[PDB]
Amino acid sequence: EERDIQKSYWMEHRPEVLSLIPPYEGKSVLELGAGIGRFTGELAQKAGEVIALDFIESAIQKNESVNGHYKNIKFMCADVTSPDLKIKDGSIDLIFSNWLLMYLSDKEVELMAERMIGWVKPGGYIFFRESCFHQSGDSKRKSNPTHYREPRFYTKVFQECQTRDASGNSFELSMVGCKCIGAYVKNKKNQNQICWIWQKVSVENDKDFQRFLDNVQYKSSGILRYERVFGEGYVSTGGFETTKEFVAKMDLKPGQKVLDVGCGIGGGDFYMAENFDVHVVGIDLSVNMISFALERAIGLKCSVEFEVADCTTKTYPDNSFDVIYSRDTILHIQDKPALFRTFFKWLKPGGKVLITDYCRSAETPSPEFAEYIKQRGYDLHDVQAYGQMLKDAGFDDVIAEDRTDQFVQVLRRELEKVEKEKEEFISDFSEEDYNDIVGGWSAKLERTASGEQKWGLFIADKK
Ligand SMILES: Nc1ncnc2c1ncn2[C@@H]1O[C@H](CSCC[C@H](N)C(=O)O)[C@@H](O)[C@H]1O
Ligand SMILES: Nc1ncnc2c1ncn2[C@@H]1O[C@H](CSCC[C@H](N)C(=O)O)[C@@H](O)[C@H]1O
Repeated sequence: EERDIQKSYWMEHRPEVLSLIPPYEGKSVLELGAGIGRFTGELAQKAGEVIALDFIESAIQKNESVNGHYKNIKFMCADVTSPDLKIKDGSIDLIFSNWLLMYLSDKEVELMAERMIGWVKPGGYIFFRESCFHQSGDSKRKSNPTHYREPRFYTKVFQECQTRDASGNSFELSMVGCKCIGAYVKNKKNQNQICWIWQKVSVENDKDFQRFLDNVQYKSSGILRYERVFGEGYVSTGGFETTKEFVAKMDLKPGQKVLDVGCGIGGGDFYMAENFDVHVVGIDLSVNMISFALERAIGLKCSVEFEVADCTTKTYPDNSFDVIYSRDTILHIQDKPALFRTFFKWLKPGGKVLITDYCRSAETPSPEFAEYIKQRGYDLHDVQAYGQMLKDAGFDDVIAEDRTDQFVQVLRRELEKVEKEKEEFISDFSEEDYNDIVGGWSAKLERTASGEQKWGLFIADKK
C-alpha cells in the first residue's frame, strides 16, 4: 500500500515561497503537510485562522510546541487522503502545501484535487509546490518512494478537476500561475522546483473538448524534432549561422519590405525584422508551420506578418517587395519558371532575390535517387540551369553558387550533435524521432557523397 510506504518513509524522514502565495492576511488558511511549522508561524502572523496538518505525530507536535502560542492555529494529525479527515466544505480561503503531492500515488493526486476544490470557497486559492521531472529521482535510494512527476501531470489533473455544490452549481479551477522556484533560466539544467496557483471558479467545461484541442496541438508538433537539429526557430540547413551569412548579402535597409517564400516557423523572419528594421511578409503552405510562427511572434515588437498560402497561387501587386527570400522551399515547386516570372513582377525595380535550394548534379539521377525524388515530390535541377531560369525570368547579375561543400559540413555538424546528445534527444522526443533524424541526415550525406545531391545559393537583382 502507498499509504504505508509513504508513512514509513516519513516516520524515518522561505521568503520567496511566501512572496509567491496569494494574499493571506485576514484569510482562512489550510496548510497541508505543515511539518514542524517552517511556514506555519509566518502564515499565522497574518492569517485569520490556520489549520496545520501533518500525518507524522512528532512533526505536528513540534509545530504546536513552537507555534502554539498563536491561538489562531488548529493542529491536526491526519493523512490528507483519509475519509475520516473532516474539514468543512467551502470554508477555506487558501490551501497551501509545499512538497506534498509527490508523496501520493497518481490516483491519490486526482482524489486530492477533488478534496481540495471541495474545501476551498468559490474564489479561493490552491497553492502547491513539488519536485518535478523523472531524472530528479535518478540518484534516489530504492526505498525512497517520492514521486518525481512531469509537471504536465499536475497541470492536467487540476485543470480537469470538477465538482458540484448543492444544487447543483459546477466549479472548476483556473490556473492563475505556474512558477519556477528561484527564477527560470533558459537551458539551465536541473530546474525542478515548480509551484502552481489555482483559483476556484464557477464554470462547467467539457474536458473532452479540451483534450481534443490539446491533441490537435500535439499532432502538429513533429516539426520540433527538426528545429532541435537545425537550431531554435529554423527548419533548414545551418539554422542561424547560414541565415546570418545570407541575409548579410541582401544589404537590407530600414523600411524595406521582404517576402519570405516558405517561411517555416519564422526564425529567419524575426532575425531580419529585428536586426535590420525591415517589414517581413512570410508565407508557408503548412497551417502547422504558420501556427508555430504566429506563436513565437507573440510579444515581439518587430514588423512581421505570416499567412498560410501557396506561393504558386498567391497574388501580390506589382512592385510590392524590395527582397524576395527563400530557403530550401522551391524544391517543392514544380513550375519554377512560372514562379520566377511572378517574383520578377512582385519585386520593385532595384530589388533582389536570394534563394537557397536543393539541387542535383547535371547527370541523370540514379534509379535510387530518382525514386527518392519521386516519392518526395521534388523537382530538382542542376545549379547552372537553376541560375539560367532566373536569367530567363528577366533577372540580372545572376549568381548561382554550388554550396554543396558547405551543405556537407553543416550536415555533418548537425548529425554529430544529435548523436552526441542521443540520450537527452530521446528523453525529450522519442526513439523513433531520433531514428528519423539520424536516418535522414545519414541519407543526405550518402546522396552528397555519391555526387548526386547538391545545394545551391542564388542571388539576382531586378533593373
Ligand atoms: N499523506 C500525507 N498527509 C499528511 N501529511 C503528509 C502526507 N504525506 C507527507 N506528509 C507530510 O508532508 C511534509 C512534507 S516536507 C515539507 C514540510 C513543509 N510544507 C515545509 O515546506 O517546510 C512532511 O512533514 C510529511 O510528513
Ligand atoms: N507551394 C508552397 N508555398 C509556400 N510554402 C511551401 C510550398 N511548398 C512547400 N512549402 C514550405 O516550404 C518550407 C520548407 S522548410 C524551410 C522553412 C524556412 N525557410 C526555414 O529555413 O526554416 C516548408 O515549411 C513547406 O511547408
